[PDB]
Amino acid sequence: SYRIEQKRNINGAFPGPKSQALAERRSAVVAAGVASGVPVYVEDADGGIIRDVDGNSFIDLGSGIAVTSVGASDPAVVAAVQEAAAHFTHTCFMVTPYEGYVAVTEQLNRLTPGDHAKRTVLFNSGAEAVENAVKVARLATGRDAVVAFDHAYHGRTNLTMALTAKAMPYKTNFGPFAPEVYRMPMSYPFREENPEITGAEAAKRAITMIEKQIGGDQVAAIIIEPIQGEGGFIVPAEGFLPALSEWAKEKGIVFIADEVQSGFCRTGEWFAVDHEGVVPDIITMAKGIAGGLPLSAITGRADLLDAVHPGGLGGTYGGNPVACAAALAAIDTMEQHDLNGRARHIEELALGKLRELAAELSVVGDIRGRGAMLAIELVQPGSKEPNAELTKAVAAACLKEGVIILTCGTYGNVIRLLPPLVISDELLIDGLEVLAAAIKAH
Amino acid sequence: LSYRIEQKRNINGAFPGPKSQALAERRSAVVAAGVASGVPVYVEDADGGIIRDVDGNSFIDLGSGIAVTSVGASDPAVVAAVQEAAAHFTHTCFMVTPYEGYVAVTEQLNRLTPGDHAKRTVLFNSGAEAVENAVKVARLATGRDAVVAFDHAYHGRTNLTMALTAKAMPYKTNFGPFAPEVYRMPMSYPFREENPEITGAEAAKRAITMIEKQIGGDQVAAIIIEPIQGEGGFIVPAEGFLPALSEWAKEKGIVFIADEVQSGFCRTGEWFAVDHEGVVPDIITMAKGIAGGLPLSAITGRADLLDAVHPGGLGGTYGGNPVACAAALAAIDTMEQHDLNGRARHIEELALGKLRELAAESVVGDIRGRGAMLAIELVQPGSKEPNAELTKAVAAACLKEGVIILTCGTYGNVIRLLPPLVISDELLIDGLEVLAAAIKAH
Amino acid sequence: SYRIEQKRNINGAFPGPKSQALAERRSAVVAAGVASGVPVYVEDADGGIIRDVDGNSFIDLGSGIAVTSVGASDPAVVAAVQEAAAHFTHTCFMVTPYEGYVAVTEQLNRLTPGDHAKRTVLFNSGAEAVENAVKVARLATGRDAVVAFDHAYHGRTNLTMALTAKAMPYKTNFGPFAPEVYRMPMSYPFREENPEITGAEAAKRAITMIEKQIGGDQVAAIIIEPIQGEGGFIVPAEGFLPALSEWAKEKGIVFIADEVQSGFCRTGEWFAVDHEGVVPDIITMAKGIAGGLPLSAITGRADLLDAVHPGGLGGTYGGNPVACAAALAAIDTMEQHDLNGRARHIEELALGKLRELAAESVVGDIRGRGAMLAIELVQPGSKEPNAELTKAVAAACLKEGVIILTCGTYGNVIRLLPPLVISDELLIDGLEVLAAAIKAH
Amino acid sequence: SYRIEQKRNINGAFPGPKSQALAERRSAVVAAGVASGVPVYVEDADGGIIRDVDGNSFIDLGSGIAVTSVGASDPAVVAAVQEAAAHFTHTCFMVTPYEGYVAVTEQLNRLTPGDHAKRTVLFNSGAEAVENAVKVARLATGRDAVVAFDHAYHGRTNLTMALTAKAMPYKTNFGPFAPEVYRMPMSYPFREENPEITGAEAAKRAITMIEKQIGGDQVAAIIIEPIQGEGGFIVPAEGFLPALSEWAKEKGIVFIADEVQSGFCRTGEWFAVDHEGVVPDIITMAKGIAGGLPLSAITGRADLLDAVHPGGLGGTYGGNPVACAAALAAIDTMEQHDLNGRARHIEELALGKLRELAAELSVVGDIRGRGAMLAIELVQPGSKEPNAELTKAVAAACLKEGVIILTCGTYGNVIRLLPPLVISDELLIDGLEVLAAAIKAH
Ligand SMILES: Cc1ncc(COP(=O)(O)O)c(CNCCCC(=O)O)c1O
Ligand SMILES: Cc1ncc(COP(=O)(O)O)c(CNCCCC(=O)O)c1O
Ligand SMILES: Cc1ncc(COP(=O)(O)O)c(CNCCCC(=O)O)c1O
Ligand SMILES: Cc1ncc(COP(=O)(O)O)c(CNCCCC(=O)O)c1O
Repeated sequence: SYRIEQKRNINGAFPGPKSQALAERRSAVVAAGVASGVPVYVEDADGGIIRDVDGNSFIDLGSGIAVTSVGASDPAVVAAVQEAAAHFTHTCFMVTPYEGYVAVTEQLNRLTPGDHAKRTVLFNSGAEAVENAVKVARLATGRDAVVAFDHAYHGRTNLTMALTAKAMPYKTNFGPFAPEVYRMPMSYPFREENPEITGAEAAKRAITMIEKQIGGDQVAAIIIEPIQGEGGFIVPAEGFLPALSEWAKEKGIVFIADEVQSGFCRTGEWFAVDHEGVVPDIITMAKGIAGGLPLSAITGRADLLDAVHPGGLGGTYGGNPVACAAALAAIDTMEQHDLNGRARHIEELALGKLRELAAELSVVGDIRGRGAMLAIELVQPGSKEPNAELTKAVAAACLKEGVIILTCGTYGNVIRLLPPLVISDELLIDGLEVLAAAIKAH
Repeated sequence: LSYRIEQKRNINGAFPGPKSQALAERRSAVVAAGVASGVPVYVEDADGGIIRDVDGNSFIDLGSGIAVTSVGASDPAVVAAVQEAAAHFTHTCFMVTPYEGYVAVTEQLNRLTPGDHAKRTVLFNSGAEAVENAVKVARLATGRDAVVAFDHAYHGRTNLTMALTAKAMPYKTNFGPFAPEVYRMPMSYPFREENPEITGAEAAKRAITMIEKQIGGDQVAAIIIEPIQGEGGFIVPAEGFLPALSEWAKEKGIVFIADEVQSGFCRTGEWFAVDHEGVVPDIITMAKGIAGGLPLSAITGRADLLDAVHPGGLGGTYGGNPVACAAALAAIDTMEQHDLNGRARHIEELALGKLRELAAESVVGDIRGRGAMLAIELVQPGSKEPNAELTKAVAAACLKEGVIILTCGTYGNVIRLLPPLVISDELLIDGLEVLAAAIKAH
Repeated sequence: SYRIEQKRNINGAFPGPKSQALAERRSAVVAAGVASGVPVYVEDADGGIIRDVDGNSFIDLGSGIAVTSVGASDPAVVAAVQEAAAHFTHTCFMVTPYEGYVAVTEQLNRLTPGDHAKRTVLFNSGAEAVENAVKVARLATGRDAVVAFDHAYHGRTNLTMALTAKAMPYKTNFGPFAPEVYRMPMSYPFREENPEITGAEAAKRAITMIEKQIGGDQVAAIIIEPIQGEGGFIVPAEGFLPALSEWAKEKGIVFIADEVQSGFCRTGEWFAVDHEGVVPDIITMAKGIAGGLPLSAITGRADLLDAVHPGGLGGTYGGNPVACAAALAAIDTMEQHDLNGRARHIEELALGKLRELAAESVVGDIRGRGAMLAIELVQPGSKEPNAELTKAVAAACLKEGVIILTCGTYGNVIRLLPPLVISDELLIDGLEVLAAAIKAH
Repeated sequence: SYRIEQKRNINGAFPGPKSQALAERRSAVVAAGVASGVPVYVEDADGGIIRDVDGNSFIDLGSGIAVTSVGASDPAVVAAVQEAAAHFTHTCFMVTPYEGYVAVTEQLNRLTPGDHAKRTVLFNSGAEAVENAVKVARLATGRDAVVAFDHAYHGRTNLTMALTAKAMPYKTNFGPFAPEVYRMPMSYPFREENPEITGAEAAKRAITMIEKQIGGDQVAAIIIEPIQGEGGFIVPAEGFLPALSEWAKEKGIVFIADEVQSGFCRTGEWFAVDHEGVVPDIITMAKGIAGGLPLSAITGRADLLDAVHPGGLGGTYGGNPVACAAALAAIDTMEQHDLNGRARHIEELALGKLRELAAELSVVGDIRGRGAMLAIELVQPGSKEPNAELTKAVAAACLKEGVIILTCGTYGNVIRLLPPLVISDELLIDGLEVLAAAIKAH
């Protein structure tokens, strides 16, 4: 049940007048480099629709980059936010604490993998979350080196840039970068030089390399996205993540899962690591956690997090009470409406339609992902060379028909589906039809 | 002015009370041990100058959440704005689907920041993110590496902002290695100058010569400084220091970044602390007071600098959140409607009055600050040696009597007044009387 | 013509009494970690022999890690050192200059590849040379990032550690390391996941990765050893180096060849890059340059090196006059006795005997050029490394009076680095002892 | 007794024809930037004379930057070199060891301060020596941070550049620099803002700053030149070095004395630390050690040096046998001819003549140093402002008269006397007369 009509509806040309008016204002005051993928301006976002200031209704297949999984306007979240704001907007937990912070931490304790003793701290952005996971790994182990992987993306602060693989646009001319970061090869099945390589073997490759080029006893943390997001929704071969987890335990290395994009029901489980039952030492979270309000978290082993001295982790806004109210509601919606189930159902629908399309075409290199985090990697016809041209084209074509869809990938050639998990089957099918049509058209 | 909850100090028996204790018990099972709070009671409502706890106790708020809730923790305008905006959409990610709130906030910041030259703005979530982004811009725009920060500086808890921060405990210990090419230079700190007669101009020459000999002016991307150093101890530089650095920075092509995260938005009696001396920074970093408690931060700077950054080079997921933007517009509106600059100047007069009366009745080393950002540096009796022990004592004493007051300083010996600017004279005086009684008592 | 008898001769058990005496003195005063691969102490080294203080004569198949290519006692070098020392040991070129420095510089200008304008600066160690190449790349280009490769070795200073791939023993617990260094995959034919990969394709793999993870216009320098030494005498597939060179030129990136181990006739050409006619923008040199005296150098494009401001490059000892005399003599000997030719002849002999051994399995790969050759040892019937056999063989060779070195990322490569003045007779004797040792284990 | 006539003799204009011929050759093949302070080319250097290729004889007041303390042509060194080279030029100690290495190490053990267990490793340059001291400190303590001082100079590798204070010409455009290096204030009496500050107080200032900005238990090493060379022959106030030493011991920090310039009799004692009886944990050496041949060393506590794993420290050329023969001879000459005594005698003569000059003038700011490591800091007439102009002038004037003298200093305004210790009284006086005349002339 929704608030605004859940149907795709484009009334004439866009951007419309009111959108154009805003663009004009924008170019006088916002930095030129801050671009938007979409030229229309939101007035309402709800269920699977973005409606613009000129009354056009677009299908939302990005959920704000995997943020509004509960929908951009979940009545529970809205209510929670409205009520909390009326009491106090901020007191800074480090100064005067409040129940919202604790309550959220209780939930994250419960929902994260593993049954061992865990603790949590809250911050605002995903970047902050990763920054804090690495601080904890470094302090708790007494070691320096952090290993990240090819195709990794972890943020836009200096260290998270360091941890991020792709240079354009995230890194160029923003260094020098935080030291003692090392990059290791990823399990990326579709582009392995030896297509027969298994996950275990891909892990052994990374491990040998870490051991020869750093030494296991020198590494503070291994940080990896269980499904790499911006890198192109790369899902590692079965057996890779457990092999890294087991080795990390053996060498005393903190294993950090970055579940900022993949966390909170997005993949059909509470966390992407749950597909393989990997139990990380620390997990970084943001995006979906608070239904669009700015909140992020790390939850990890009590012995690691409790090692940090008093006042060593924190920030001003972190664990904001309005954001916390949002999160508690958001999580509540995830449970009440079985969004894990909704995500699994989306996978079935969408992989269905996408595989039908593969069977007609050839420009479709690889279809992959889990739950509501799915992707199609587009290639040059008859080879494996990347096709970023087609990818830009298809996004634009979708936008023209009233479907907002995101792209990604190291080679710029991956279309990603990140619908809100509360999307209706009707809308999702409509979106997929538009997408399918667009690919065939170019 | 008019408030929602009774604006009187009122402590009903022992605290923490039962409901606060119940929350502390829940907390210790789920929140990291290191995340400590200065205050053992839990907020239910925060409004005007009162923090009221879950057990009905009403404390005087002399910290405004570390200079965040300048408009008050429950300004009706902010609340209304938040409530309305949340019902439309919580988040779409400005980099994907843009929205008026972002543009409007940017319009305001353009207008209110110093200088009449072309300026642009980008929005993020935390102060740390802001500083991170100011430095990215300086580095990209100038093509240089080095960034100079000062003794007693504080800029944040990400790896780079830790690098920029001077004090190691608790902000840095065991969290490195730190981002490279950061250099530290001496501050104008009148009360502790080895030559008490040194002028601001001379203090600037000292820094400048040192920068030139140890880096070289043409190698420095940015000089970053807090016009009044916050966590360092509300250190106000001698008159003539800031303009000398500004002038030299212009001469050498160095971006001059004013970190106005704590001092910005009326806190000091002007819109920005740099306005006291008419310094016009090349970039200014903002957060805290900007959005009346909601999580928002910003950089506003020369258009030619900010527009230099390539498309998609600056950003983030949550940044410039629409609910936070609504809050900011309302917060700024309240600052104008109720002349909080004026209120801040009036607070300066009242508080510096009472504090100087106390000095006249010796443990009071130095009284300093501007507006609603004031401090008393406490020393050992009859000398200049720091007195952290008395400082902790006084803060505890004040808490006991129902006044929440913050401390800071490189040497742990500074009591800081950061009341909300909407505080009543009656409450402020009560608070200052309690503070003055506490100092005399220990 | 040699000075000491060029025959292998072990008189009983070693270390002998005089060597033992020195070991005892050593353990009181030299840091415990500073270990030597050989337990006997030199008194004379000449041609292909190391003779110890107890009169034992070992075959020298390491030349001091590719340093004494002209021999550890070339009469020309000796004479030149002796004469130059009697005039002055040092004045510091940056203060009072001297002909020796200029002369050496003239030679390096001539002997290095390319006909473009080149300039040179002199230092002491290979690490210093690499450090200074990178300084020049960084200043000249105005960029930060430097790319090195898997299996690289470039030195023991903080930055050259940073550039070096292998952590044990060169890096462990010595960081944090100098920033903006990126590591890229090497062309290592024997261990490519796709055995059919060509040099051109290996280059494209590296180039795409550099471009995606740094950006070509952000890279100050690409630094590579034409034949990777400590990494295991890895020779890249044909077409790899020229591809990197061409791309570097396209993107304005300084291409640094590290010819510290491979330079000066060691591979059969003046420089290892000459095999493929690659012309580097800067080349780093040490080791063989001065017949054992401490000297190192960078020689590169005049426009790059002249970009550096006055007094930006230097050091105290650098371009020491005694070392310079030694270098002029050493280079002279390389020409007069055609050591390039001697090196090529050594390749023929040694690859011959090594391939015979492969016939009759533990021999994974035989590779190298000139007097820089290697055999990579593997577990019987697979490609798994065999460091155990490698240590064993080295020890077995030592026992029989042959000093031979090991190397490799996986600790499983026997390397031949004989002095280029070695006699066929001695070399064959050494190779027979080596072959015997491999068969024995 | 000497080999070439020990008298100043300039025969007409220079550079002469043969020198000019070499300059012409040079400019085609040596990098432009590699400049020499002297335009004539050496043929022989012996005792206190540099004789050029055109037969001119200059007084040598630099000893090759404090290298040829025994003279540039000590017969013992020459003989030793000649004999050693005939046996073998190099075998690489890590491969095939040799007596020369061990013997040198035996000497350095004996001559360095302290009676505790010590060990030594040998390298080639001073930079390499400092690099290795820091490796050891880091590996042995398991900590990262290294503190160096204002006016410090330690070398031209990336890390030793990091450690070095002055940017022109040593650092400009050569970064980014090795991380975790922190800079602390030096005891520099002549330019202290409080002229009455004691060495103990200067130490406390550094220590409090290290403690507040890094934390003692985070610092691997404190590295300092007992007399700062390139920084301007700055001699710290009495009590500074022992204070740092005592504190380092308390906090488990390796105290590294960089005696590369000041070591081996240069200051009138075997090492400059011997003036105050400071016993360093490691000491770095080069220059004088081997009478002009390239050799350098670290000698320090056995427990520190032996902590390094097998093969962790080394290099190809390091501890070269010809250089070792030179060293054993050089050290032997230092003892046989009591160069400590000669240095002390030089101090008396030179400080005498320099103080006479001070009494006539005013442009002489400060006279300082010990032994044969002495300096005069030149200032603007009647003030303390630096006088680099006069300093360059005086060096050129001295050169014109046939006296080669060096300059240095953070501010470019210090004349330094680094004569070889085997210089005759007659020659030294002649040189000082020329210098005194030059200062009076400009
Ligand atoms: C996997 C993963 N980790 C961290 C982040 C960073 O989170 P925040 O932007 O700081 O909240 C992300 C973000 N991904 C979306 C890309 C946004 C952008 O700015 O381009 C992530 O996926
Ligand atoms: C001057 C100044 N700059 C940056 C910050 C960082 O802002 P955020 O806390 O990341 O939003 C601050 C903040 N100061 C409050 C100290 C925070 C703490 O963790 O103790 C600042 O003052
Ligand atoms: C290729 C290459 N580059 C630099 C070096 C360093 O030379 P120096 O030892 O600094 O003079 C080297 C050195 N190779 C020998 C390494 C042995 C060791 O363990 O030090 C090199 O090969
Ligand atoms: C005090 C001190 N420590 C180290 C060095 C470096 O020695 P090397 O030059 O690398 O052997 C020095 C060197 N000082 C001479 C400066 C000459 C120059 O490079 O400009 C030193 O004084």
